[PDB]
Amino acid sequence: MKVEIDSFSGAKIYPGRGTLFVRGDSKIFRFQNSKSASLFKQRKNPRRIAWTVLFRKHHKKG
Amino acid sequence: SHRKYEAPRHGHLGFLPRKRAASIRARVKAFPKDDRSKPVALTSFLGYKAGMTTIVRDLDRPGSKFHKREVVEAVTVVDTPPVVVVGVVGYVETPRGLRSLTTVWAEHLSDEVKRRFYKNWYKSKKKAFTKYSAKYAQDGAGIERELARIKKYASVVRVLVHTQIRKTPLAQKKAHLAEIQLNGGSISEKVDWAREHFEKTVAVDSVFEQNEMIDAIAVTKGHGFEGVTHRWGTKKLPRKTHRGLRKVACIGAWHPAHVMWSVARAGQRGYHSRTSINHKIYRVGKGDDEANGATSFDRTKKTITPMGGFVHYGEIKNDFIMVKGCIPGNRKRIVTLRKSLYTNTSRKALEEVSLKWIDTASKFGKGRFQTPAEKHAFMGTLKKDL
Amino acid sequence: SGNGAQGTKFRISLGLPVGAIMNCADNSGARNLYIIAVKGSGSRLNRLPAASLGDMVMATVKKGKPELRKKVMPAIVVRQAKSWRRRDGVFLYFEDNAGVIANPKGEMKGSAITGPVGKECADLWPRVASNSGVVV
Amino acid sequence: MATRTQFENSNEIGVFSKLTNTYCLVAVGGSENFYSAFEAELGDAIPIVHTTIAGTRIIGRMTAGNRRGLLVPTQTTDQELQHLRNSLPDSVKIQRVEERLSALGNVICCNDYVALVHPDIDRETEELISDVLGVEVFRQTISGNILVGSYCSLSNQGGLVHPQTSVQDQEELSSLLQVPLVAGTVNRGSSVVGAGMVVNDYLAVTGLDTTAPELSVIESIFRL
RNA sequence: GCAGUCAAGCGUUCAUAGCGACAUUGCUUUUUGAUUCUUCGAUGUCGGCUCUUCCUAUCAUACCGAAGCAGAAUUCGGUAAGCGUUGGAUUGUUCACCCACUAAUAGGGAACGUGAGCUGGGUUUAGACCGUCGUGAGACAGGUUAGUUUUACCCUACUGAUGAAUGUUACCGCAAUAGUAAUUGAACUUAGUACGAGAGGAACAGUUCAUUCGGAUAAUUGGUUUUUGCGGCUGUCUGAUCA
Repeated sequence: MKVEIDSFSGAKIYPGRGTLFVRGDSKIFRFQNSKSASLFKQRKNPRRIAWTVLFRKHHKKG
Repeated sequence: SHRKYEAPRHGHLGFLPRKRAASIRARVKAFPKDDRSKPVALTSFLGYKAGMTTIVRDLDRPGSKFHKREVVEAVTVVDTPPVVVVGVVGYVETPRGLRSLTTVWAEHLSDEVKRRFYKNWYKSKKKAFTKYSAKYAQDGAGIERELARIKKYASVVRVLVHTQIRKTPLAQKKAHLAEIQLNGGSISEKVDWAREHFEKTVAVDSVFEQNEMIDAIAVTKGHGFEGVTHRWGTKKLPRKTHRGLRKVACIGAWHPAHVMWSVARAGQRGYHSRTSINHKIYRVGKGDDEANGATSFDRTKKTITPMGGFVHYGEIKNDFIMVKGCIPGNRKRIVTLRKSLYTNTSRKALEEVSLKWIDTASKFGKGRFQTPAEKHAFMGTLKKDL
Repeated sequence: SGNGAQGTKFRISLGLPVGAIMNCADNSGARNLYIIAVKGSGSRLNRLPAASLGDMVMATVKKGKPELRKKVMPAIVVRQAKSWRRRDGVFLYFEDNAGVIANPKGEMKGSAITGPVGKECADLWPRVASNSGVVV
Repeated sequence: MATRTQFENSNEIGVFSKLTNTYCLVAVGGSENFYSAFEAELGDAIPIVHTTIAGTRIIGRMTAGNRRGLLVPTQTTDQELQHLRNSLPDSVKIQRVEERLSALGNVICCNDYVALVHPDIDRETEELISDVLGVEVFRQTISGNILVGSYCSLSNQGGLVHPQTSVQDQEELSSLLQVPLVAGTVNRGSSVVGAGMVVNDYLAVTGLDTTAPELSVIESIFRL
């Protein structure tokens, strides 16, 4: 059992949960829910989405 | 004319008529075949269905591709307070069926089976089983006469039990009364065991155990009056139809000049008796046993109740059976688990299973955290208390 | 699965019915493919025989070298883009459909297969595993 | 000895087996006659290890290694890695490889001295390969095939290559690798030569349909 | 259209393994004739779609018998409809023909099943075009094009849903009776074994899966989304901000 961290939000993805995505250049992407996935299909930059980990590391939150 | 494209039926003629059940509690039509060797034990049990959760276990199956490798599955957790015995009943085998000759009820019925007998508990004088409970003022010579008549007679012995609904987080307050056949040898020993267990608990660690195949009898989730297409799985018609598309187009031939029973019509869907066999128990969990949801690999203390509780049920604080796969009936229904009727040797059965990880995130959203301690570790401190 | 296949494929989701036009993913010169039927399928009235990752389709070619056009050939799917469920839990899917041209026995027409390849197929057709780059 | 062996119906054993000098890697899904050809002629010389790689049953084409090392991909679980760390000796260097440009079986065609890899794979992988295997990594494509582990079998004595190959590139590889190469086929003329067979210093297992004119040339050029 | 008998011959040799002339006896009522018995104060007329049921004269599958059955494949037959009998190109098509899958793509009935079930492509009203024929009006089972398809609220059937009365009321039950469901294939293994001169080349048990069907469910995954729940955006109006 591995707990893989998300690609968009930084969330933790427990087994049997979420989805995986394979970009055609064979980089593998993992999504917790339909939220981070359906923002990934809008080509949103995760550094400007306020609730991801990448944002809250970008501005030293907490 | 013949059909021109000879295709299967729709639906199943053996599940007819598709009408509403007799009750919300489904009759156990058939009990396991008895052997007069084993110690006295029950054949079935009464739980209340809570809801489902995800399980990660290790599939162990030689000849497969996933041998010794992790899989996920869905389990249903059915909630089980310990079920308390109140009476026994013997059946004499006639040439017209097993006619009940007597029944014997216990001394001090609780207020739940006293509530089963009234449609209106608040107005009633609550006087059920007063004059019957007067039969213990003597040594019980009437009562011992009754049990001696069962021992003299009575080929098969069923035991009246009832759930303890007051321990269940429902809002019903009124227990469900039921019969369960016994399997011990020498019917005198059966009714002696039932006499010894009047007003006594029966916990599921005694009837059921790990790895075992059980059946589940329950009443289907109901869906009202349903048309012929989602009820029977029939084709929709093409879009250009006048006067309704979602129908069965040809009912019958010209002859027989009546509509056959076998064609599909519109009507009730749901709320049927369904028996579903060969479900496998993964956990038998004890409520006094803290950390139901830990396992030998998991090792962090948590119960199986998800964060925020089971959706539309509550919190498991009782024993529970935790069984592979889907089960008939929706949440908060009286679900009757049964021992399997045939000894199954199938290598899907007889597999010693032990879990690895039990899901306990919320079922009320996309749950991201298993325990609130892990949410507090991940998310940090908030605007609230500190 | 079917005649000529090594292994049993666990059932995955069917995301390429009859008529689907997949992107041929090797150096065989065909620029795409076109499913006409599915080896191993089943007979149900007014149902399309659909394919999946790992299956073996009968396909034609609608682009590319004209030596490969107008002839019905075997082909084998290596990417799916309709998400299925692996038994270890995760739902995954690829960015786009794909396939590789092959003979009936499973031997590869081309030499190398571009982009990722689902391991549901690389386990099942060994020759595709030999010519594969990225698996999974 | 070129022993005829099939993996349940397959004339390709190189998909399913990894043959080195100190260890041998086999897939679990075969009968006892599949392991007869291994356990009869090896016997008590090298450990033969039952494993799967990344949840696949093609483990000869997912991994790559030599006498001194073994390289596994990223999707290999910790149970499989722990079993490989337990069953193999302390001389081997086992390490996951952080790249998504292929599986390791079709990139690397290496031996105890000189490695040949895929052209598109990067320097951060090449440093790890040269550190783990202790092998100077070179970058060559055989006759246009970008997959050199599928289309070249390599041993310390000799080596087999793709049948439609220019003589000049073979002489260039003879000057570079310092071993003689002969273009030949395997399994009644199958163009894939790396996956049709494996080889080491003592053994060269092939499929059952590899013909006797192919077999004589193989046992001549690998010098068993 | 299907089936018998007789048996000359064919079948290396041999009437009958499989075929079978010359004849002769039937069954059938999915062809088409023959008749015109009912209906002309009108049973809505082709086909596709749709859905149920029945029939075997069984294509597949279960167990078998014969062979010119060595193995494989095939042929002929028995018990048997239990269960299945497909996706497309062209045509309005029934019919047909190919492409392709499959275990197999068997043939039929039910007012040539089925239009208050649909469609209306065809035929078979009124417009128009052509060829042919006719002096002409017009005629063509000759071709092409555009052409309103009404009603169920009744009784029955069926599907579900209640219900008076049998002292009342409640709870647990029994069972007559009616229905019934599962299905087929592939891979490994047996095993490159048996049988074979060689070429080729199985099966029984076991394992793992899969097709079709069916019954359920909702953890996860996808869809829906008037929680108009949160955010954003436009145009206008609340004097502006806030809402």
